Amino acid sequence: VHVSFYRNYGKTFKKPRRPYEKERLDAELKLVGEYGLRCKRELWRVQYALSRIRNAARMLLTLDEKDPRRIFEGEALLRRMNRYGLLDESQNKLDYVLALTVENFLERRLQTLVFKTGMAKSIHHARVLIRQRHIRVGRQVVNVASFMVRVDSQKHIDFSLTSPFGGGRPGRVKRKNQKSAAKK
Amino acid sequence: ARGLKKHLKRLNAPKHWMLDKLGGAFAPKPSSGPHKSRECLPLVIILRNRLKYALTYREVISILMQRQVMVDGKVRTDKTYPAGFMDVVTIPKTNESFRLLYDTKGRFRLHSLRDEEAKFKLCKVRSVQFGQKGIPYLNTYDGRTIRYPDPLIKANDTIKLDLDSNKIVDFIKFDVGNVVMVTGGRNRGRVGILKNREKHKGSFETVHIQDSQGHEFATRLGNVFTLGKGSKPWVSLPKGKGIKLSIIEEARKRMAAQSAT
Amino acid sequence: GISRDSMHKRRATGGKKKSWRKKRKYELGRQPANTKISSNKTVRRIRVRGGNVKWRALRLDTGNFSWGSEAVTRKTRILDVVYNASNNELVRTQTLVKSAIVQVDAAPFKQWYLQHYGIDISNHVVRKIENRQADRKLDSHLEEQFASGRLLACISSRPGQCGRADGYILEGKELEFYMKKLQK
RNA sequence: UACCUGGUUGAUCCUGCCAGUAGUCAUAUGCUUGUCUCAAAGAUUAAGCCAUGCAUGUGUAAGUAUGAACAAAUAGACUGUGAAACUGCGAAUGGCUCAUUAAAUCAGUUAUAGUUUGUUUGAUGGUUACUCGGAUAACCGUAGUAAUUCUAGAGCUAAUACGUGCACCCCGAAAGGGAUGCAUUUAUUAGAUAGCGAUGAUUCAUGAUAACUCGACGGAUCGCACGGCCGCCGGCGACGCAUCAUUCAAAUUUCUGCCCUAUCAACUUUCGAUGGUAGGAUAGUGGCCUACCAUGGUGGUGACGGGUGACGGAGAAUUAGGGUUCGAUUCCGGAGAGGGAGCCUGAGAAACGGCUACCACAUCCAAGGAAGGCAGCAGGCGCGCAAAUUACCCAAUCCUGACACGGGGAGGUAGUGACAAUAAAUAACAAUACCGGG
RNA sequence: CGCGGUAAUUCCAGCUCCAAUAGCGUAAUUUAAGUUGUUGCAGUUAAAAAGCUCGUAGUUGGACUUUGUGUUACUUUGAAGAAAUUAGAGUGCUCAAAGCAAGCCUACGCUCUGUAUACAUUAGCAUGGGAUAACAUUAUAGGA
RNA sequence: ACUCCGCCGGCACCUUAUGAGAAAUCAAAGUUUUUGGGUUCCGGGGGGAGUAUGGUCGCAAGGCUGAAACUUAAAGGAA
RNA sequence: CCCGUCGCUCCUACCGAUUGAAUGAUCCGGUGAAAUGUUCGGAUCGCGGUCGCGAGAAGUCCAUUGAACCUUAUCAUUUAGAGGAAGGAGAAGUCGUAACAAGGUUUCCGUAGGUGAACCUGCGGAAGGAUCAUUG
Ligand SMILES: [K+]
Ligand SMILES: [K+]
Ligand SMILES: [K+]
Ligand SMILES: [K+]
Ligand SMILES: [K+]
Ligand SMILES: [K+]
Ligand SMILES: [K+]
Ligand SMILES: [K+]
Ligand SMILES: [K+]
Ligand SMILES: [K+]
Ligand SMILES: [K+]
Ligand SMILES: [K+]
Ligand SMILES: [K+]
Ligand SMILES: [K+]
Ligand SMILES: [Mg+2]
Ligand SMILES: [Mg+2]
Ligand SMILES: [Mg+2]
Ligand SMILES: [Mg+2]
Ligand SMILES: [Mg+2]
Ligand SMILES: [Mg+2]
Ligand SMILES: [Mg+2]
Ligand SMILES: [Mg+2]
Ligand SMILES: [Mg+2]
Ligand SMILES: [Mg+2]
Ligand SMILES: [Mg+2]
Ligand SMILES: [Mg+2]
Ligand SMILES: [Mg+2]
Ligand SMILES: [Mg+2]
Ligand SMILES: [Mg+2]
Ligand SMILES: [Mg+2]
Ligand SMILES: [Mg+2]
Ligand SMILES: [Mg+2]
Ligand SMILES: [Mg+2]
Ligand SMILES: [Mg+2]
Ligand SMILES: [Mg+2]
Ligand SMILES: [Mg+2]
Ligand SMILES: [Mg+2]
Ligand SMILES: [Mg+2]
Ligand SMILES: [Mg+2]
Ligand SMILES: [Mg+2]
Ligand SMILES: [Mg+2]
Ligand SMILES: [Mg+2]
Ligand SMILES: [Mg+2]
Ligand SMILES: [Mg+2]
Ligand SMILES: [Mg+2]
Ligand SMILES: [Mg+2]
Ligand SMILES: [Mg+2]
Ligand SMILES: [Mg+2]
Ligand SMILES: [Mg+2]
Ligand SMILES: [Mg+2]
Ligand SMILES: [Mg+2]
Ligand SMILES: [Mg+2]
Repeated sequence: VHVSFYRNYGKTFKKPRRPYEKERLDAELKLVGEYGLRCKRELWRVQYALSRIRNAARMLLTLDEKDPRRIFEGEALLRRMNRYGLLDESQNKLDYVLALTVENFLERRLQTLVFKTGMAKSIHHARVLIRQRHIRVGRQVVNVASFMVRVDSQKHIDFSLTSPFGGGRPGRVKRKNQKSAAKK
Repeated sequence: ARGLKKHLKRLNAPKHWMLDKLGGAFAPKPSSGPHKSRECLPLVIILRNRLKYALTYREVISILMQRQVMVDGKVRTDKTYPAGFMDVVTIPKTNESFRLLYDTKGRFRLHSLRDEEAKFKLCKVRSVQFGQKGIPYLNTYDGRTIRYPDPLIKANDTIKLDLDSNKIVDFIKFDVGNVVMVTGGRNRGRVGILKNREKHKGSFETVHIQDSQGHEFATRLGNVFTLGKGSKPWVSLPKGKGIKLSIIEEARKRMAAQSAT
Repeated sequence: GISRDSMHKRRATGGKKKSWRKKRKYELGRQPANTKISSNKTVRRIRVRGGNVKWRALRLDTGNFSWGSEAVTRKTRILDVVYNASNNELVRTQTLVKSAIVQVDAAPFKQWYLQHYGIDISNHVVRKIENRQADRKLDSHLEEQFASGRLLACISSRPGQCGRADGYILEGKELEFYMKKLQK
């Protein structure tokens, strides 16, 4: 026996059933270019995650509203959606979970929030800043564009202390240019 | 197999030990002793996983080989010694003394005791019969044998055992109206008042227990352990006092704690 | 070797059982003792499961026999096997097995009878002997065979298991049953 | 995501299949490949064959030291450490594999009032002895053989080795005598009632009595500490024997449940098939086996037989629901160690990193013999569509031994690794030129 | 399905474009399949009613009994039930697949820190219900 | 015997769709995605083929039972 | 549009004398290693008073378990076969014209006989007919 054999792992996306549907290809490319995604895989995993959330809500809604499992897990699901900024305190019902869309999840990405908070010039500029270790969520540097920000953490997005844009020393391009200028 | 198995695979260990599945291929194989291997807590788990005194398997051996740990008043040096329900664990250097009791979620809890309360324990009587020379004796569910017991003691009763004199100080008859704890099954760790006894000839006897909050649950006679006469237990219980809360109620407390804490 | 397993047997329906494992040591048998009456006593010690001991008697000549009605047990010599309910061939081979009918020497019981009742078949002593003679009754069939010096007895032990040949004196309707089997 | 599209006609509506579409902890192969995390890996064909190395040994204050051993000391038995060797224990776990096996294994559920169980834990063991005897290892020195943990003879000496041994009833001139621990075997007897225990249920637990056995039983053992009484008494431990309970388990066992096939309809029973009685054997139940007796037992609710590229289950893939397919492999159960069979030791094995034989393969030989078992780890050959290093380590997990310390190819670490899975670069911005829109 | 017989959108190439993208192509099984149909398919003519009737097992069987210690199925609740996996609660491994951790303040520490819960055919065990349904039973009452 | 009204049972026919169906057509072939009264037999693209083989029945002719390899992108129904 | 024989090539399967062959399994029988139990045996060793007591190897005897080999028989799987013979495939073979129109003899089913070939004929049946129709 190897202990490592007991480590779990799973899949995070499914490919479309119809690969060459022109309507779908048009809608997906619009979301990919709007949010600066790397490929269709990034959009497919968000759809995969959304399907899981909606499926959980549908099962709960099919039970009696007095069912203890309906009450307990329903509150947990609503609490989870509120903590990430998907739902509002005025939408505290499982029926509002079924009304969520892919755009709601893509708007909570770190890449989207870095752009819509003014830190970046374009959605594609935010992508490079995140992966280049210029952003931090609170005290922690985050270099994953797919990081899903929480409502309690959205106000702490700032430049990293080690970045040239956050108080750190200038990068190696300016430093070399300064060195060359000094040599003159 | 051609004989006795000496290994316990980690995933086959009892769940109430709460061992991490990636911590290794093996779990401590409980030694033979007063308690069954599935209803015990080996000293290695207690010293390393519960109390954190030892950081590794090796350090538990060092602690025990210095004769610093006692179970039921006697020093124990076996790492996998099966300490079980109602056992008293004492560590003189740290001046600590615990009683192994189940929490309401069915897991062993090291309930800190006072020096006065650490001088006895409760045992459940298994049977009473005549031994050699017609001398009556009783044996318990913790492997103990007591000769010349009180003639009033019968099977399923509870006896108060003094760990110094090693004698029966007092006993409780098994009857409806006493406070009992569940020691096995789904309701393990729950405390209530024995309300009814349903006997079925040739089959297991069912006992209906009612919680202090009116919640009623059933179980088998073999999983019941009388704690006191009437409604007051003879031993100190943990904070929950055997009250099992619903997940909704438990979530309510957690939410309130974050608001205050 | 000898095995007590059921794998070689036919099923209750009659079909055969295909072998799926080899013979186990924990299901073995052993050769019969075939204990015989002989003055050259021989009992061999057999180590059995658990480290325990069995005594296998190959030859025996004396036994511990009990007179039930009199509640007296005496060691006496075994003279002859006369009847065997399982196999008449065990009679002419003089094999000692449980429930075999044998003839034992009557001398040890005659001595007790004379010492107890003062009869053949000291002031305080004669006081009790006559007292015990009031309730003295001896079966006619049982007394008739004291003249010949032999008593019919039944072996109640298992010589191949315990190494001994103990029994009891036949009497009552059991004696009548067997003496009718011998009346030829 | 509870979905369909192309193809029969001159055209139409159908039936209907072919083809397309998507997945697979699903294998192989092709081309391509920067980074992070995670991770399967000679199952499928051959349970085919294997060079070499390694995978099981083990020492506490506490069984046995006179190494002609070391160290430190200086008329004493020994009493600092200790190789070797005897003794004790372990090697029946683990690891590997899936060949055989279709009410069998196995699963849930039972039973043992039908048994055994080293160890742990608890309890329990009667009113020459100031300490017995003979051996043997290491050692020592004569050796044999081509040769092996192949082997012979001689001289020594130990024990927790081996063999020994202090250790109420009956008779009765009420003296005296017999029996009188525990266990063993048989018989008689009590075990009530509604002094006298338990169960749904036992002539059960257990008691008394008569005898029985040629009973591995009832300590000829070791460490530490020294004290208290005037030679006596005495502490805390170690190891060991026996009994019951307990624990760790096994064995057997109740009920229900398994794929395809009737071009398998009858099967079983002289030589056990089904049952009965009495025995034998077994740890114990039982046709498990023997003698005798009876003629039963199973079957379209599929017996019996055949097929399986069939180990069973937990589970895996896909799934609106129902379902279909898969399940060699890390957890549980079973089974096997080239094929059969047999067996010793032991608490536990029908053991194979134990033995004996046959058969099949195959190694060494001085040709007289001798030694063999990778479906452990790595590695090699072969087979194939198909699968990695003859690496490091006991640090973690845990197991084992006389043991806090030794050992562990179990296990872990690294190497190989596009089986599979996760995150995620290959550019961003501004100004010009060019091109649009509002 | 078809393309190629001298003006090839289909072959061999260049260019351009498309899909997925550190991946993609090719060679048992699930889906599609209501083309195996219990849910849920067909049998006048498309593949498919036995020539006809009888008949045992099997399967299926009218209505009626209280409304205003006969035996079972069924239903309700409960007990017992390995873990891992699945679902799921808690938790910012930087995210994630995961893991079973952690959190709190700054003392010689604390939160008794956490390591929930559901699901789990069929058979078996035990309570409540008695409609529906099965078997058994009834007039010389061996009746109460 | 004939005439008129009606009831039950039978062989059929005619009109019609509020029905069904791919339609032809059907008062059942209706009461079916709003899918479930009971039960037997039987089909699963076209061929190979009702052929080979085994069994069984028959005097025989043959009957009953009944494959596979392989081949093929249609064959077929109504209009 | 279309049917079959015949002729040519290839592919798959079938029948088939050979008392075919090979491989594997099983039954019965024969022989039978080893072990164990038993019987006898007493090399040798020890302990007592040149006789006793105890232990005991080789070997031997009977029985049990029983590998293994060798028969006959059966089954399973694979495979050769002269010759016979079926089906299918293969742009553009020979002979006719049977099926489609009333297909030029309406077609078809069962059965029987016959003919180079499709087919023809006899008997009974069907319309899926080329007639839903004569109270004339
Ligand atoms: K076993
Ligand atoms: K051992
Ligand atoms: K079972
Ligand atoms: K099964
Ligand atoms: K038995
Ligand atoms: K019998
Ligand atoms: K042993
Ligand atoms: K280790
Ligand atoms: K150790
Ligand atoms: K449906
Ligand atoms: K009419
Ligand atoms: K014609
Ligand atoms: K015609
Ligand atoms: K003709
Ligand atoms: Mg094992
Ligand atoms: Mg019971
Ligand atoms: Mg579907
Ligand atoms: Mg066309
Ligand atoms: Mg297809
Ligand atoms: Mg880097
Ligand atoms: Mg040794
Ligand atoms: Mg079979
Ligand atoms: Mg069964
Ligand atoms: Mg008794
Ligand atoms: Mg018997
Ligand atoms: Mg017999
Ligand atoms: Mg299978
Ligand atoms: Mg197999
Ligand atoms: Mg498996
Ligand atoms: Mg296999
Ligand atoms: Mg493997
Ligand atoms: Mg296994
Ligand atoms: Mg084995
Ligand atoms: Mg092999
Ligand atoms: Mg073996
Ligand atoms: Mg090996
Ligand atoms: Mg082994
Ligand atoms: Mg591979
Ligand atoms: Mg590049
Ligand atoms: Mg061109
Ligand atoms: Mg194309
Ligand atoms: Mg189909
Ligand atoms: Mg159909
Ligand atoms: Mg037709
Ligand atoms: Mg038709
Ligand atoms: Mg009815
Ligand atoms: Mg009409
Ligand atoms: Mg229908
Ligand atoms: Mg067909
Ligand atoms: Mg014509
Ligand atoms: Mg003509
Ligand atoms: Mg014509």
